[PDB]
Amino acid sequence: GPPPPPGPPPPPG
Amino acid sequence: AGWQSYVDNLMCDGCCQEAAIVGYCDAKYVWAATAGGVFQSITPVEIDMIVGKDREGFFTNGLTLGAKKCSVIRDSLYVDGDCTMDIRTKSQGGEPTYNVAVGRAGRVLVFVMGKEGVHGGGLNKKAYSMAKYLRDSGF
Ligand code: NA
Repeated sequence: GPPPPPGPPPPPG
Repeated sequence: AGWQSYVDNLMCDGCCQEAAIVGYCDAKYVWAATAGGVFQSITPVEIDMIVGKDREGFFTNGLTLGAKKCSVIRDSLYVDGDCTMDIRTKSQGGEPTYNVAVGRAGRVLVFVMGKEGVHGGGLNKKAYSMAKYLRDSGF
């Protein structure tokens, strides 16, 4: 499996 | 679940039938995707065709995503500051076509597919924005 994301995604629109 | 939150984010506004985060740099595979879509089944071969040196062949031959035949409408994948492609699924058996946008960051590709009637423009903005965010985060 992949490296974890750098943080949360941007706020939803 | 971590990258799945990114898929969830891409899907949250209701315009996409599926989305995916797909590694291309350190290795070529799907990191997260909507269950039951074509993106989930994207192969290393298909990723290579998306990112590869040949930027002309797929206009003649098309390409596939998860074995689903597609056409390339626009290739700006290696245009700095853009790094997107606009794609469209082929219609088989009378079915609608769907717009697909790809955004390329440094390590991953962002894929989104519209629902029926969803225009490519907003899809491109969505893939671009996510890819840009990931690029600014070192991905
Ligand atoms: Na899902």
